[PDB]
Parts: sequence; C-alpha cells; structure tokens
Amino acid sequence: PTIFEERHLKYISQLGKGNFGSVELCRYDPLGDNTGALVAVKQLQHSGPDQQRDFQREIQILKALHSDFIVKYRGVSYGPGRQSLRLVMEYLPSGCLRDFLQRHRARLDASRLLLYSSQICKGMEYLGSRRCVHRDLAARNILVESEAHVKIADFGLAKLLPLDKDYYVVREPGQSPIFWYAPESLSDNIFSRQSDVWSFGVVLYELFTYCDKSCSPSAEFLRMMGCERDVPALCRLLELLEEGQRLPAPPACPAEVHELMKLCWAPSPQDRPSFSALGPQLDMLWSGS
Ligand SMILES: C[C@H]1CN(C(=O)CC#N)[C@]12CCN(c1ncnc3[nH]ccc13)C2
Repeated sequence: PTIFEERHLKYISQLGKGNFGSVELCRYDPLGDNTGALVAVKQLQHSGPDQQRDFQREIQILKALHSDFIVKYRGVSYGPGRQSLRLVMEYLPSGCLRDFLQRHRARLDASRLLLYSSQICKGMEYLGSRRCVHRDLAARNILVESEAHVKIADFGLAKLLPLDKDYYVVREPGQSPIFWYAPESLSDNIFSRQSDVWSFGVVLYELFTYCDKSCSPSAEFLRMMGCERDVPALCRLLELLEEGQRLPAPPACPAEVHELMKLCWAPSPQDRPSFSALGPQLDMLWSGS
C-alpha cells in the first residue's frame, strides 16, 4: 500500500529523533492478527505550519528518490482529519550506522568501512544528480541494510536546489550540526552539493573512529575551540577552520583515506572533489585492502 491507515499502524517503539521529527517502529497490521509487516514511520513533534510544509516537501523528495543506497519510501498515513501527516518507510532492523559501529568495531576492518564510504558516496552522487542537498550527512542518518550494505536514511533537512543556482541559502529554526558543516554553511548559511562533500569528509572521520564519542567531531572541535568570553562557539569554530585546523587522522586510519578527508575539507566549496570523483577512488581503496 501507498496510503497506510493510521488505525492499522501499531506502535512498537521509538527508532530515533532528529531536528523536529521522530521515527517510530510500527507493525502495519490491517487484519489486526499481528501478522503485518514492520515499517518505520516518521512524524513531526512540536511543529508549526512552517515545519508541516517542510515535512510535506521531505516526503515528496524521498518519494522521488530511487537508489539502492537511499532508504525506501513506502507511503504516507494521514491522521484523523488529515492533520498529522506521517511518512512510512522500510524498516531496516540493523539500525543506524553510528550505533552499528559503536557495537561491532571488533569485527569491522578498513575494507568494510571503505565499502560503507563507497555506498554513502554513491548515494550522495545520486542525490546530486537529483539536485538535492542533504544538509545533515552524518553517520547517525545512515542505516545498515546488511553487513555489507548501507543507505542514506533521513532527509529532514534536505532541500532541492533552485533551477537557476547550484547553492541554496537556508536559515531555519533548530540547532544546526555545526561540527559537520562547511565554513560557508556556518557563516553564510549556504548549502550545496559541495557543502555535502565537506560533511562526507566528516562521515569518513566518523567511520574510521567507529563513532567513538571520546573523539567525535564535537568532542574534537570543542577541545580545539576552548572557551573564551565574548567569543561564541560558532565564531571560534569558524576561526579554527579558517586557520587550517581540522579533525585529526583517526588512529589506524589509512593514509589515503585521511588524504581524501582533507580534500573534502578544502576551504572553498569549488576546490573540493565531487562525489563522482570520490567514488572511483573509494572503490579503488576498497579493492586494495
Ligand atoms: C536513520 C536514523 C535517523 N533517524 C531518526 O529517527 C531521525 C529522526 N527524526 C533514524 C534512527 C533509526 N531510524 C530507522 N531505523 C530503522 N529503519 C528505518 N527506516 C527508516 C528510518 C529508520 C531512523
């Protein structure tokens, strides 16, 4: 089905929350005999008309995307009175990549991490071909379909580029993931496929740190930033990035991967590699392990 009856979506548990949305595990059980399939259902919480209109666009974006590396749209569910719109997606029980890395570091090696990186990259290349900027590319928004298959799986901040420009200025309520954001996103609120490339470099750092919280992007940058009176956190972050400071090479991270990170973190967006150019290099590295 593409329209799911709200009364047949049986709530099981929370799967996650981010920005202004929440995703819940539900069994779509039309017969009520508890035989239906599990689905992931996203909805808004503490949201006004602005966020509701944004959520409708999020649905239309995900509905239009068709990639082995992008979570599958299944349909929508309209609450009573068509007042609480819900987005129904395939449920990937292995969960998000961040949690997966923190649980299974011992049995994951560089080749497997490079495979994930390659698949994320191909997903992002596809998004770019649809003129879609993700704006929230991070390990917490990647799902594990299987041991050797990941998917980009949250689009709460995603935007479609205008037809006349390859960038988009976005100023919206909520806390930004500033430690994944390129300098032009931090300062000018500009987002593009090349600002996503910056975030992808941070994702590479996350994967080869196994999303260890002690050396996460926030922990690392916050140590570099320090704390100065009348110097807001955003300014200190912009300052250290302009000075050339970057997240460090994760221990045991292959030198080639660290080089790619640094290229993704070029100061100016036009100087960063495209996802189309990163892909073949990641495939080569995964073939060399
Ligand atoms: C991808 C991350 C981001 N997030 C949020 O909930 C963020 C918000 N709001 C999840 C946590 C785990 N999630 C899922 N887990 C299993 N299958 C799934 N299918 C569709 C989604 C989904 C979603």
